[PDB]
Amino acid sequence: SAEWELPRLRTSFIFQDDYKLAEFFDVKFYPYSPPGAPPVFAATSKKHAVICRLTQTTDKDANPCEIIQLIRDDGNEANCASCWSKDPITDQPLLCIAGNEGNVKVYNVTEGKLYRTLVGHGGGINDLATSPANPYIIASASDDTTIRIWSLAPEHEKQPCVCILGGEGHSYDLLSVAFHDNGRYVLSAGHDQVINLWALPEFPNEHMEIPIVIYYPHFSSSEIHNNLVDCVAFYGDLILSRACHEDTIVLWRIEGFSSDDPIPGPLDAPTPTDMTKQTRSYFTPTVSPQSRPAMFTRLAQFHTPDCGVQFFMRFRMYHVPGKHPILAFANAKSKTFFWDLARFGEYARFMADLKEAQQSYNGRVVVVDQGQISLAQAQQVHGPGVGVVMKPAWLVPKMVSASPDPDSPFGFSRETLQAWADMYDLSNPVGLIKAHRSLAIDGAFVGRQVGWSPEGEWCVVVGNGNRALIYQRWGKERG
Amino acid sequence: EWTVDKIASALSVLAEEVPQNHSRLVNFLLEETEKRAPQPRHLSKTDPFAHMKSKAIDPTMDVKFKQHSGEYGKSRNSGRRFQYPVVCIKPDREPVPPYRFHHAEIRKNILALNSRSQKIAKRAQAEYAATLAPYLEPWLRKLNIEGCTKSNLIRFMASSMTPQQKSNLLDTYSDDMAVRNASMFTEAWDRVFNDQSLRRVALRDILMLDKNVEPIFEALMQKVIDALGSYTTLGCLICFSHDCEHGEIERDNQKRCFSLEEIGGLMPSLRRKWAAQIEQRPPCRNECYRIHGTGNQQVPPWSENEVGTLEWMFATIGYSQLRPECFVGAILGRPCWDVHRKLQELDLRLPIPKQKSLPWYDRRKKQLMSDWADATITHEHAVRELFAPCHHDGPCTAANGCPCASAGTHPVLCERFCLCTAEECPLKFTGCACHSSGKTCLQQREGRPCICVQLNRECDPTLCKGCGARERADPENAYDEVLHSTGCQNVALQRGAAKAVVLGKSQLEACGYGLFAAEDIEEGEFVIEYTGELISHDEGVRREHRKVSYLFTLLEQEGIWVDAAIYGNLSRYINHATDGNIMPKIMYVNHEWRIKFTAIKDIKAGEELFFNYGDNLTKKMLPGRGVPLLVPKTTQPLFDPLSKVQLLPGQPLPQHPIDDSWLLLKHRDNLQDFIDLRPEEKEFLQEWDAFILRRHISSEQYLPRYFLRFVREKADWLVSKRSRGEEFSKLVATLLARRVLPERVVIEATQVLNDARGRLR
Ligand SMILES: Nc1ncnc2c1ncn2[C@@H]1O[C@H](CSCC[C@H](N)C(=O)O)[C@@H](O)[C@H]1O
Ligand SMILES: [Zn+2]
Ligand SMILES: [Zn+2]
Ligand SMILES: [Zn+2]
Ligand SMILES: [Zn+2]
Ligand SMILES: [Zn+2]
Ligand SMILES: [Zn+2]
Ligand SMILES: [Zn+2]
Ligand SMILES: [Zn+2]
Repeated sequence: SAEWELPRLRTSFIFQDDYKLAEFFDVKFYPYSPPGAPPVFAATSKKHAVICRLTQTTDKDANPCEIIQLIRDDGNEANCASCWSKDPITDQPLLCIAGNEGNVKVYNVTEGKLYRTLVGHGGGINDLATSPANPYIIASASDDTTIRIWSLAPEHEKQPCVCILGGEGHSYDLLSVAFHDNGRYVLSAGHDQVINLWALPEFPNEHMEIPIVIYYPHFSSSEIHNNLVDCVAFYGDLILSRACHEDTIVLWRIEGFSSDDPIPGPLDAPTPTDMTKQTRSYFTPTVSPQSRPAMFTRLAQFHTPDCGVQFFMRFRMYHVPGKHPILAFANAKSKTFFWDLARFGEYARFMADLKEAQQSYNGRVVVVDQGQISLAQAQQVHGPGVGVVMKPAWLVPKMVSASPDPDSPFGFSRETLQAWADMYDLSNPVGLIKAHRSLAIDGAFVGRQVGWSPEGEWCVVVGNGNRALIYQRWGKERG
Repeated sequence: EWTVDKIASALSVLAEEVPQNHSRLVNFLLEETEKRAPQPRHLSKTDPFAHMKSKAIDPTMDVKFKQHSGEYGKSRNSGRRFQYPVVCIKPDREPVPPYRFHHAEIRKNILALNSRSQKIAKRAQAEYAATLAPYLEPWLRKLNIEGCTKSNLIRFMASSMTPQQKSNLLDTYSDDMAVRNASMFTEAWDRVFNDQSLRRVALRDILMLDKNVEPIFEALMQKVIDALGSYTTLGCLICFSHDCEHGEIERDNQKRCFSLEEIGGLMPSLRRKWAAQIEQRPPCRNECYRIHGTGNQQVPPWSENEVGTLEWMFATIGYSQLRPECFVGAILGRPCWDVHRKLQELDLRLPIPKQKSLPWYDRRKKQLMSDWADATITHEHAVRELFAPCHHDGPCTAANGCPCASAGTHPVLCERFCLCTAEECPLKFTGCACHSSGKTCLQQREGRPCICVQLNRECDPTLCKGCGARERADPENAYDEVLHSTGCQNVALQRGAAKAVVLGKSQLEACGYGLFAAEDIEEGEFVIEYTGELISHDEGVRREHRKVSYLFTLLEQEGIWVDAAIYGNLSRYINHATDGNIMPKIMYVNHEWRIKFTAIKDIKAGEELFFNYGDNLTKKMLPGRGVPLLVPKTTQPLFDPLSKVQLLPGQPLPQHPIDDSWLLLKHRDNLQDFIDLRPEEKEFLQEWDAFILRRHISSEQYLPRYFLRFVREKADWLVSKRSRGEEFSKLVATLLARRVLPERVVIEATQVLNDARGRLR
């Protein structure tokens, strides 16, 4: 019934200073637990991997978090990246950890031992991502400029590098790598201010003497943002990306891109033939008045104020069947933001109904909340002269007209309407969506990563000072 | 009926569609995404962490926890500190030596092009123009103002861009605008959409990006010249491709190809073939004119392009002993007698000064004499500036303004692309005198020296007869050990055919990678070539800005460099030493300058390769270098170049064939981005280049074989479309004008297309 419930701060912990500047750079929940299993997450500081388990409780004073493991990378590197994998034989959880000396350390977290090391990159690794299509496929983005696709499958044991996204894609350090749900598309971004979309080939079930080298992305642009891009992710076929010095998370789309269409081959990719052009695409549609059609479209801008000149700050969407899509992000001035994407359309249906009733009833419109009484019942109260529009209960007051005066029985104030449009209006691609919930933190906190539990009842934000903030919704606390 | 105020008022009402539509689009795209959320996959049967209990304690580390509750904040207690045992795990592997970019292998040097408040404003405006552009025509129909059509608005705009561009626009658009309400609309569009304060657009910015605006920015021989225009302008004299790694890149990324238009276009070369033909003093299987005369029945009416084909084939076949009737016949699909009759109707008609020999060079005896190294710079590549080869009627003298003789401090020998002949010109390079039952063109035992070795050039497969460079410079015989035991010995780069080498960590303190011998190499053997991107001195400077450098000076005076940063070969890893075991040399290789490494000592498998980087490094103004196989046993770790897997001695040596499709594709797209070429042109040029670039031709000796492979392979594709055979005959005409194609090859191409068409019929 509480599908509209957004998270609240429940627990918070400071982990011992382990780099003497100590920060948790990553947080990732284990995604292969059976339905109903208590969620387990891993927070990666510069030197440690802190594996926690979160348990719902009836006591507000009880601790839901229990550190079930604390590993220490005993190498001479500092880490920033993580992802979860599985042992292809025993189905045991593996935690991949990457750092500044360019290797991926895969840990057997239950047995407390190293599974293997993945060597090959020629610079520090800034990000790791696992394929939603294959738990054994891992992508690593590095300072060396390349993305490496690794396979933990037994077939590739001898030579684990299945693919290299190299060539003319990137010119500076990569800060982000993201996979499509089909596991065939990859997004990469970094310091060169380019976002690339790469199409992965099919990987043979046998030994590969050398990886498949990909040289050209299928979509490439440096025009979505005007600074280094440090977080890139897919939301369906839509892209969400974040850049330094912009105070926004951009929702945008590649024109002509669909994952329903057959995956293009490597030789289908556009090549830089004209050095002037800062956007090139294989997907670009045929029909447009433009000789050079718009290859992407800016859709919306989530307003993430006060981020300053900080970079390596990442967001995360909770995207699961039968639950609302929640975007969470924490800035550089102790604030955690949340957007319930399911609110947009409800607001959109509401505003359309309200404009229609305003036109049809010459402004005589009465608004009644969806929390009882009924549309047919309300019409029966105000008569034929007045139109009735149903409002979502969460849309609380303070080309749609505002009431002529405060004491008017029809409509809302300009203040009420401007407050709603700030948070839910999607008509302006260069507008600013106000967070639906902004939760303050004490005292100084720069957020590095956000993570969601499989059931979405837990949201963990990690950052500077080795701090972890745990937010919860749908609690069992008996106050 | 209309006024600026009323259109501006109307546009403001229509413009409300834009935020309405954007909101419907965004919401639609979001609803579709929610409904299509991924279902979680690869879920386990059991909770893998079930048996793991809390590691808390009242090598360990501390964690303090705080509990919160309420609408705002809020710490419940003060917190709770806890000790936790730490599991120390140490990695079982060292990272591989560091690098930047993916290092991709290239068979030969490739051509590279040259590489804020306004940026933000322009982008904000471009994005805005992009969103409004699709609304203009729907709005124009809704408004239905007399003479307010997009074409009339473009017409109005062109009646402030360059004067020429306004005329190109007016050419195809006219002045048929009256009632020029197109003024009142422009004024109203700029009041509404071009308000200064951002994001904004003037009607001209939308119009300028419209698909019908943006892209619009003797007698027999004049026809034939224009007809063969694309082939003479882009077709390469060296490798025969239309988008290749030969040519100059100007300061702007415009390219001067090394084509027939470098050698004064078609006519000089054509005239010379015709003259040669005069001095020189099997019917087709498609109703030959040699058996059927001129017909007597009635034929379909010939087209412009059909008569054109007969025209350029007639001209380029010239005063032959091979006839155009057969070839044109097989190109068009018309009988042979048909074109013979057309040719009869058209009534088509076709249009040695004794020089004193040089005291420093004899081209008859094929040898240099009496202090030739002070009389020329032919061998001195470092001081040689590149100019176009000869294309003048007179003798090759300074007095006649011959570049070969006068352009440099000293004259240079006239190379193959100079239009002068071996008889009329004393400066002409003629080849090798060299002939032996054993090894010749060294490096020479038997007889007089090798003029090629002397002039720092590899032998010419065509000029160096009884060498036998012809069969030894053939890449098809690269691994014929038996053949290469015999004469020449001076075709290493053309063979390539490099010694087995292996990548590893260098023995030099903190050097990163090194190249190690994976085979015993004898003194004076060819090791490897230095490949990379060909760049200018300036482009190299831009790359040096934004510890490790891969530049190599190729032609110093000319200002050309080889950069192996991304593209090159394993030779990029060879480290410096004052006294190395190998040496670079700059070689003239069929009008290409290439760097080869030669062993100066006997090197054993496992031994590291070193060379002296030169003037521009203390581990024992552009900075850059200058002048049954198994994995060996070594103290240094070795690695696969691609995978970076550590190698183990005794394992079969990794030897990966180069896949250059990524590079072929860039040449395909470079032609696809040409406005000057018709699609019929690009369809063929791309088809030919995809094919010919794969063969890495450097000499005209091997072209007739690959031309014939192309006819045999593409025959059905060529005969299946009128424009393809038309384009192919353009190529064949250009190649015949150059004297690159033997008559017999064209005669054979006739029979390939004739049985192709017959079979398809
Ligand atoms: N004799 C020498 N002394 C010092 N550095 C050397 C050297 N020979 C080679 N180098 C190093 O090698 C670079 C040339 S690139 C050669 C490959 C390189 N070792 C790599 O790991 O990729 C130089 O810029 C320098 O850093
Ligand atoms: Zn060429
Ligand atoms: Zn004939
Ligand atoms: Zn001359
Ligand atoms: Zn000359
Ligand atoms: Zn000459
Ligand atoms: Zn010789
Ligand atoms: Zn020779
Ligand atoms: Zn020879």
